[PDB]
Amino acid sequence: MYRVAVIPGDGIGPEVIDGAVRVLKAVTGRVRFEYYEGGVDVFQECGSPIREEDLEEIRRSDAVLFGATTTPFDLPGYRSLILTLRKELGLYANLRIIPDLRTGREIVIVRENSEGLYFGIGAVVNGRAVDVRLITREGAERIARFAVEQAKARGSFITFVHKANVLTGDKFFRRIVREVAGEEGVEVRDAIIDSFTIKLVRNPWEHGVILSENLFGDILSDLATVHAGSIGIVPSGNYGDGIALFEPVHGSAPDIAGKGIANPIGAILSGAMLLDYLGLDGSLIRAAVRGYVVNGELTPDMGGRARTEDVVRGIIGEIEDLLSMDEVW
Amino acid sequence: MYRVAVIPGDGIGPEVIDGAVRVLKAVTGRVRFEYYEGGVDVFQECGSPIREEDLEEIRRSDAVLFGATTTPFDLPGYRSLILTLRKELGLYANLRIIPDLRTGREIVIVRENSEGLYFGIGAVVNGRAVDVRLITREGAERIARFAVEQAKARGSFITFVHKANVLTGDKFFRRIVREVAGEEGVEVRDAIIDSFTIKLVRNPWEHGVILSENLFGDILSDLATVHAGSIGIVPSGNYGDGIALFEPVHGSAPDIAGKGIANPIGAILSGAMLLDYLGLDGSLIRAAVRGYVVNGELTPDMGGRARTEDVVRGIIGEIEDLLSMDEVW
Ligand SMILES: CC(C)[C@H](C(=O)O)[C@@H](O)C(=O)O
Ligand SMILES: CC(C)[C@H](C(=O)O)[C@@H](O)C(=O)O
Ligand SMILES: [Mn+2]
Ligand SMILES: [Mn+2]
Repeated sequence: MYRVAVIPGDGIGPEVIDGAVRVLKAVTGRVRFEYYEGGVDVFQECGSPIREEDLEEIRRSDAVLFGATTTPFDLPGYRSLILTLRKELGLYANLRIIPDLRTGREIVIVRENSEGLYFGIGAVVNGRAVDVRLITREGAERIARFAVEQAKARGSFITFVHKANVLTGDKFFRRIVREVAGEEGVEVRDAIIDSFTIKLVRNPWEHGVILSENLFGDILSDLATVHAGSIGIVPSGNYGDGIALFEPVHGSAPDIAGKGIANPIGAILSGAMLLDYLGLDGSLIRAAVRGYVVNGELTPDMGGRARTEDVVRGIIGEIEDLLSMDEVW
Repeated sequence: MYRVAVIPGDGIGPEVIDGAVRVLKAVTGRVRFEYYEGGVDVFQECGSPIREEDLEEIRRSDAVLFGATTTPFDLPGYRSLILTLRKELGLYANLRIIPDLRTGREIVIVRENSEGLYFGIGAVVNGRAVDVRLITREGAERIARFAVEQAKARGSFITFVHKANVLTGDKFFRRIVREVAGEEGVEVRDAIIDSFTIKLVRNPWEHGVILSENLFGDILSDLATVHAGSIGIVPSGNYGDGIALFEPVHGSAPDIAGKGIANPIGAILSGAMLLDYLGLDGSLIRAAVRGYVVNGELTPDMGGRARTEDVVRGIIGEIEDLLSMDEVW
């Protein structure tokens, strides 16, 4: 059996993760689920958003499934759970795939996930505050290589988005992405971060494998969800050299917490990416979702009257009708 | 007479500036125009994109009117003309106003223009490159004050866009904007930079006076031009304590250089903001533009068959019919 750590978190996190796990429990029985708490409640007990001993289990699990976590702005001392996990598990590649769920079309973003303006060097002294945007050869190379493999796997190219006209680190980053992509025969198109926002809303689907620094990727990936109906359909994988974590891009949405209306598709499809990463069958979850979308009613954030549970039951439905036959058929 | 330095630059810069100056020459004769060269040609002669002696004139002029400038990525040693001028003239406030030119509606952005990731501290050493995002008390305060005056003047509020969940400097910046806006009774709404891209495309007009760090402002302001028809209608002012510079947000577009199709409205309306700054009548240029838009044919970038000259002649037209009467009437 494969060993998967599950971190529902809070707000709507438990809701959409209930959905994604049930869907996973319906395409395979080769996965054992271990649940851990995390977020403010755990901070207030222990001074950390995750317990040291739990973190020790989690780093030895085969993969991680993560919901969402509320990070209150006005709580001093508190590190975001997800940033902690990203750093603790060496997760340097954030892959966000924004689907138009009528057509087959995708926006594919590779967000560097370990450095940039997230590297953690910051300070205030005497009315002068700084944050240090760090790009390292090793950081550049390995996210470049990750990106070329997503290009190749798709017979595509890389759009490297940057501000190398202003940022020394983006000049450096650019050399290295061109070097690795050349060494491997992949085309790299330049894009500048400000004008690329325009290209990204007007012309969504012509950009290949988009690659950028950590914070730029953060920004572009939220923006790209204008093209799916809602940020709530969009999944991600955070990959490192020995483990990966999967979470929906959406947040913990405590407004609609417990109202039973949250969109589980982001979590579900993030479950798909987790099966892929384990060498199991994510395609089934994807196909099950495309099929349910055709006629199925959606959640309010997408515009329908449907409850979370109707979407979940409906997709399991389509899955059951796929496992009813062999891989062939 | 008022003394205005003019820097057409290159590509379509001369074209759209010809238009904006003629329009200015048609609403007032109280302004003398002095022309200076700038950009790569001047770099190659002198090693600078602007001559020292010309810069000395320009810093003593009453205001600056600037077109656009090509900054080739593959030319070593070259500082962008506009970044140079921004820094040399102490221009710390970048105000970009994106109009929907049917309705009266505007997106109003105050981009901090002297620090942030533009402050200029960057280096590469041993496969480690950095850029330092600097926020200073003095930088925060004065862009905060500039922003409250745009709020008050409109009976509005500030939306402060940031990533203070990750960036120490944005935490600092936030304190200071809240302090000055409170001290002056202006509401400040928080917005986070990634989710604000979504709000900015779906819900453009409900954000008041948007304020952010330098690079965030760069990014948001290009994005906000999806709501005007084209980046080519959008003007800006770069303001400092003793001088200001006005330029269209668009770039030098060397593709359509000399084809006679470039949209002059961004430059023209930037001329409007320059008359305002001199205590002359920008409103006339604005009204002249709203009137010409109703039925007038536009340039290809907006979708019409019209040439640059037809737009320019047309707006002068509407201006002439405004100066035909007194201020009253
Ligand atoms: C919550 C925040 C720290 C996180 C990030 O900034 O990466 C989130 O916005 C996301 O995009 O995953
Ligand atoms: C050309 C570039 C240096 C400039 C900037 O980044 O500020 C431009 O993109 C703009 O927005 O004015
Ligand atoms: Mn984000
Ligand atoms: Mn820009």
